[PDB]
Parts: sequence; structure tokens; C-alpha cells
Amino acid sequence: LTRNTRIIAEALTRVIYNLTEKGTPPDMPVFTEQMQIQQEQLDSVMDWLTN
Amino acid sequence: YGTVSSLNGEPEQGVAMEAVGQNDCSIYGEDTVTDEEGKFRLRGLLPGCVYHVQLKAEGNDHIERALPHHRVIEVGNNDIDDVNIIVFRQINQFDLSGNVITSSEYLPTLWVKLYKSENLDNPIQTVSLGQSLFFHFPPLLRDGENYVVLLDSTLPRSQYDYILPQVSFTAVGYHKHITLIFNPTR
Amino acid sequence: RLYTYKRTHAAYNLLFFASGGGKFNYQGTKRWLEDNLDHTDSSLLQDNVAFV
Repeated sequence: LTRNTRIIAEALTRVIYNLTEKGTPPDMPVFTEQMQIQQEQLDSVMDWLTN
Repeated sequence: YGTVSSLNGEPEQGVAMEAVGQNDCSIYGEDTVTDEEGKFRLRGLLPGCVYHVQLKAEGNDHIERALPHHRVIEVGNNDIDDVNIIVFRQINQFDLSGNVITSSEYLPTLWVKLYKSENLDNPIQTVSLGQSLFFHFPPLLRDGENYVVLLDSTLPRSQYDYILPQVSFTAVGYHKHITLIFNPTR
Repeated sequence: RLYTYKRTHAAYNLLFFASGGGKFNYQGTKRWLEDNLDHTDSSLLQDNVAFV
């Protein structure tokens, strides 16, 4: 779930901000720190949903 | 010879910019504080060595990241041009969150707290859960600051049996999803 | 988090829709898409809708 979220969110960020025609090779991510996909939040939300 | 812009396109200003060389050229490299447009004027154009544009350790406190940390550029018999790097500022807030695990009927009779560690008798936030199993304490600053998340319910022990959870989340990170589980008895 | 900050406030209207009526032939989407297209004339579901 965290990896999928990373993949989708990073693709959306690149497409939204015109990054492709701005450099930013796809060999390095955006969501490293200060924006990391909260694993705890995803797990807890999923648990609550399944509750 | 490029630009230092933000994510959206805002040209960053006052960012220290330098190029650290490698190989024998590790000793060569200068810095230049970028202008409003983000147009740095790095000089010392010696061919035969690749360059690494990257963020000065000092003078760049307010700025958190530079997504293309370094850009490998081959220095041949000419100058470089069109060097665009995007950078991130340093968000300082904590943006607390966190769901609560309890039955539906107990939710209106609950208020999560933010008891500071140093004083557990003077709450600083008393977000009531109300009808939502999710508290979203307004963003705090992240510097130590041990806290408590004592779940202060209105339900007395006279008609039910319960234990109010308590969570400490010393604020040094960037988010939180406290997952208090509240299952009273009797 | 991205929209909260000015420097990352991209120019792209985003309509999120935690739709109900899902595996049931996507009725919640049917009704919602109907109400924002034929009922009203406003709403972003007409402005410059990109991929959904």
C-alpha cells in the first residue's frame, strides 16, 4: 500500500507540476522526508475501515 | 547557468549555489547566492572534469530539500546553460492526526487531550471527538515536547468500567496517527 | 499538504469524490456525475476536466 501510494502520488506530482519538461529524472523520488507516506496512518485507516 | 525555481515555478531567491568538483578537480568549486529569478552565475570554468551543482550546507537552513540534489554536467570546451533545479522549503509544523478505536455510542462522550508532559493538569488542546473517529489536532511545532493523548471521556465509573488511554509522542517527526482503542466494560 | 503552501499550490483544480454506491453499478458516481453536468451549469465537472 505504501509503495503503490508512492508510485501513484509521485506520478501525479510529476504530471501536475510540468516536471517532465523541467528535468527531474524518474530515477529519484519526491516523497522521501517531510512528505513520506505515513505507513502508520495507512495501516490504521485500513484497520478502521475493516473494523 | 540555470534557474533555481520552486515546485510550482516560483523562482527561489537567496539560495546558496555551488559546484563541487570530483577527481583531481575536487579542490575546485565556488559558490554564488542566487537572485530572485534563481539565476546563479557560477564561474571557474575549467574543462576536463565533471561538475556537481548542489546545495551549500550553510546559508540554506530554511530550505529542506532540493529534488535534483546534484546534476552531473560534463564540462567540455564551452559553458553550461539551462540548469534548472527544483527545491523544497522546510515545513515546520507537525500536523497531528490519529483515529480512535471504540464503539460508535462511546464516541460523543469522548474528548481526546493534548496534555503536555511537563504539566498533566493544564491541557493545551481538548479536541472533542464528537461523531468522528478521527482527531486532527491543529499542526504543532516539532521540537521534543513530550505530550500526552489522555482520552478524557465523560462517562463515569458509576455505570461503566473503563480505562482512559495515554500516549506520548515526543514531537520530532512530521506526522502522527495515534490509534487509541477504547473498549469500556460493565 | 501540497496545496496548503503557496510555492506548491499547483494550478489544477482537484475534485476528489469518495463516492458511495460503488460495486452497485457505480450508482453514486452516476448520480453525482449527473448532478454536476446536467442539473447545474457551475461546478468544475465542466470547466477544464482532465483525466478522471
